[PDB]
Parts: sequence; structure tokens; C-alpha cells
Amino acid sequence: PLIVPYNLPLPGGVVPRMLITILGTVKPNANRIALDFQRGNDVAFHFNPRFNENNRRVIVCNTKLDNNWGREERQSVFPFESGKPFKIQVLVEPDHFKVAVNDAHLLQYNHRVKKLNEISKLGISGDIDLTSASYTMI
Ligand SMILES: Cc1ccc(S[C@@H]2O[C@H](CO)[C@H](O)[C@H](n3cc(-c4cccc(F)c4)nn3)[C@H]2O)cc1
Repeated sequence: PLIVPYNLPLPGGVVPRMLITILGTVKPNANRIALDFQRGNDVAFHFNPRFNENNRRVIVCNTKLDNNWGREERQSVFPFESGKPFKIQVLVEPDHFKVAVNDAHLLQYNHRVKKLNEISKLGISGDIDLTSASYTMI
């Protein structure tokens, strides 16, 4: 029952072996969800499930620099379901964010923004009921 859009500060930025866990439930008839790992106004890693992009469900990932979106990376494996509870785990590895949903590996996103210690907040937005958002070291 956290309020969305939600800002999760990441004190001191991200570092390899930091694991972010998001628990929530997708709203009925959802259209979109987004996670935004932010470096100030820049978005180092945008993770964006789209439930109806031309009648397809797709995960779009990208980076926003100086207000410009870059090259999209797309994944048609789509583990989210309207009305149902999910877990997203984002593990920071040296060279990528590694994302698992409901305990199944989903995708990796190579670091475009390389000042990891400056990626010091995570925004969570879109068509979910947000249960919890936290981090720990593994
Ligand atoms: C040249 C051009 C034209 C169109 C577009 S479309 C754009 O694509 C981005 C990824 O490349 C990103 O998804 C962006 N976006 C989504 C949300 C968003 C906000 C609240 C909830 C949510 F679930 C998602 N905020 N910004 C979207 O507007 C991009 C480039």
C-alpha cells in the first residue's frame, strides 16, 4: 500500500552486489509499469512493461540522457499479468543490471551510465499496487 509513483532513495548510489526487490500487484486492465533508476534528471535504466503496444505485450528498456531517450532494448518474454502479484529483483552486477521476475531470470541491461555511485534513486510508477520496495547486499 505504498503510494505510487514512489521514490526509493539509494543512498550512496548503486554498487555491484546490491539487490533491489519490488513486490506489488498489477492493477486490473493494466497498461504500463516503469522502474526508473535515476542519476539526477537522467534515467540510467528504465524498465517498462507495456501491456498493449499494438496488441502486443513487451518490456522496453532504455536510458534517458539530457532529456533524450536512447536506443530501446526490447524483450517479448512478459512475466507480468493484470491483477496478479509479482516480485521484481534487480541485481546490480559489474557490467549490467540483471532482472528476475517471479524468480525467473528475465533480462540484463548493460550499463550505459557508468557512474554507478551517482545512480542514487529509483522511481516506481504505473499501473500497480506497490507492496514494498527495498534493497540489500548479497
Ligand atoms: C523518439 C521517441 C518517441 C516516443 C517515445 S515513447 C517513450 O519511450 C521511452 C523508452 O524508450 C519511455 O518508455 C517513455 N516513458 C514511459 C514513461 C512512463 C511513465 C509512467 C509510467 C510508465 F509505466 C511509463 N515515461 N516515459 C515513453 O514515453 C520515445 C522516443
